[PDB]
Amino acid sequence: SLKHSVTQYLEEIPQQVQNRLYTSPATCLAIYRILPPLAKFFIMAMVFNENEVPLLDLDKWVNSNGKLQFQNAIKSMKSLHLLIPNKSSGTLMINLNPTFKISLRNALTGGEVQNSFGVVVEENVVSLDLLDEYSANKWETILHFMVGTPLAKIPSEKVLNLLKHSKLMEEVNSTGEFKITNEGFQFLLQEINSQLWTLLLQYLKMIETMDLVDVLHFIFMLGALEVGKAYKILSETQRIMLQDMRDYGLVFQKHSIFYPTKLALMLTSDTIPDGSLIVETNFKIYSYSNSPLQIAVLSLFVHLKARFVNMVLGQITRESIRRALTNGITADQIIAYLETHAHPQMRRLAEEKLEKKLELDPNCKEPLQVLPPTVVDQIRLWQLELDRVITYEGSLYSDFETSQEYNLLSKYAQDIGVLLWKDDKKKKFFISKEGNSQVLDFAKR
Amino acid sequence: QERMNILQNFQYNDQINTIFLSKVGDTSIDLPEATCLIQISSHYGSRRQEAQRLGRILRAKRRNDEGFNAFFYSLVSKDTQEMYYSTKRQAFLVDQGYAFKVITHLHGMENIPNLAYASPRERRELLQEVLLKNHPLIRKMY
Ligand SMILES: [Mg+2]
Repeated sequence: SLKHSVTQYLEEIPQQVQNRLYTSPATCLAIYRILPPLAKFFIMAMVFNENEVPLLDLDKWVNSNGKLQFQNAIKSMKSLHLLIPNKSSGTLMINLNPTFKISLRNALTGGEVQNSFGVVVEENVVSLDLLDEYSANKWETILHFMVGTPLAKIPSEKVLNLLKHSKLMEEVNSTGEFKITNEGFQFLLQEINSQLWTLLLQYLKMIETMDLVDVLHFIFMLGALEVGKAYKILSETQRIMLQDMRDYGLVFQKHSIFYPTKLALMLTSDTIPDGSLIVETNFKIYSYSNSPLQIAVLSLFVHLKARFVNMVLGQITRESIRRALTNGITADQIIAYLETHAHPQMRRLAEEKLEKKLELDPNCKEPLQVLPPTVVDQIRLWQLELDRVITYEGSLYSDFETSQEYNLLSKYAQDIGVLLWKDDKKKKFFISKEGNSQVLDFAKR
Repeated sequence: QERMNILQNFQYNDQINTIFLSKVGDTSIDLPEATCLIQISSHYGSRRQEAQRLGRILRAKRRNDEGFNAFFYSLVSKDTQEMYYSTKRQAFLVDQGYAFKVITHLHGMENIPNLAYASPRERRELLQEVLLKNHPLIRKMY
């Protein structure tokens, strides 16, 4: 979903803006890496030759087996308008974007680049002691405040404004508090790479009147930078943007020179476990984690009982599950968290159980469930308990002069999908509040 | 004697495969042949009675043949105080390590030919039946 999410955003941007977005090679070298392998293969072929190549020539390269991949590669390449289709002389000729072409040639052959990758002050700092600490703490603060755990130093209004304005962490003044939502637990369930892209993507949409291309000239360029080194200071919009980026633990500033951090390189490309936990049939939890982030997120749906330096022990209860569900966390996500953070011991025992099942009868292949099924069933049953009472807001229609009229109005409600219940014997039906006005208006006509 | 005769018959008689015990057989009765176990009533929240009752099938003779698993069913009415006692009367077996599995529906239960109280008439009759539950010479003269 990582490359899909970034690519999807880059597709919606109008063509007139994409042409301007390729002026800086730093961005071109980043957009090039996100395309499918076949797309990169063809792009590299066209970059160095100043000619036009018919599409049929590209088709000839692909073998019969990989014909399907040739469809996705060309579609994704055309969506970003990198590849311009020009038809003339009865042939659908294919050419590469001149601005994209020049930028890539400059990047590979070391041509004039207009400081697209930045400069170096040659005043290095210690990466392990400061950069790792600074962004880890800065990224820790935003996630802790996200999870709802109490914390001393709350983040600045910039990210706070972004958090609320996003679907993440719904807030209400009447409630006076902030709580996580369905997408919120999903966000906390995503790897660091996607966890960072969600916030940056939301920031891109939030800004208004600061150019959209400049905010991308910085993020993609920020990937080109290497951790543990200085970069002297650029566009005017990139100054306030740089300070704004400083609140998400991406770039560290002593107070003239800014330093990217581990997360900065974590944006471009990819790259016992801490967080692994054991769940027993007694609805107990023992998490082999020493990190306040993991403990806080566990507290969303776990009743913590005590802690040691090496592990945390708690108990699953109806109160905790109800507390999580009320916030919009689905039971499917909870079991996903438990399964993907399972201890090796659970996996080994589950594998042995599967082996014995297949040993007696190898006909059927039962699914490999790492954690006991009773806990999953109980959690789902508690979700059903929340879903017991069903209520809709709407109106009841009655006292119809004629069966024809009752069927006419009720059938219309069914057609537009606003009918919730009907009874032919009583000539009554109930429709949702959303569709009331449409049904009333149709009744008059 | 009669209960002893019933016990022996249940053990060795192939026709009598099932019996209906009560609180007397809750503990200290050995049936090496019993493998399955059901309970329809219970003595409130006592956790021990559940374990003692389960003990009747924990010594099943064929407890070593490949894949064998004894069974212990607990029929409880939903939305009633029985669930309060059921979740409370199995707190000891959970500590030992046993895990209870929730069965909402028995597959293939509808196609059985005849089921008790399938018609509303019988259900109504049973409802009222259970509801209503609450001179030596003068010797010749007689
Ligand atoms: Mg004994």
